[PDB]
Amino acid sequence: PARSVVALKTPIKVELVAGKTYRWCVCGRSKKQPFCDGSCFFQRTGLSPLKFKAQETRMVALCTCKATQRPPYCDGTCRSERVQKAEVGSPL
Ligand code: FES
Ligand code: FES
Repeated sequence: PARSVVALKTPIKVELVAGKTYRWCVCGRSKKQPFCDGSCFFQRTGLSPLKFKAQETRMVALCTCKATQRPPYCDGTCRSERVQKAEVGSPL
């Protein structure tokens, strides 16, 4: 598939709703971060979003740099110098 790209360099906090299905953007191209807007498909990247169903209602931080080791969640990899020096829209 295409390489993923860094969409942003800070996570987005979202209130997840128990029982609701979400589609995390894995490719970095969505203009509705942190979730998929179909860009993965329209641009024929070969990538597709990480579908997940929230088990509890709570605030979470979803990854926008797309380099987390625990997708879909922010694990602080964005805090590395590698990500903070990256250019948005480019691969890490
Ligand atoms: S827009 Fe990125 S995974 Fe769909
Ligand atoms: S935004 Fe990607 S690890 Fe924090």
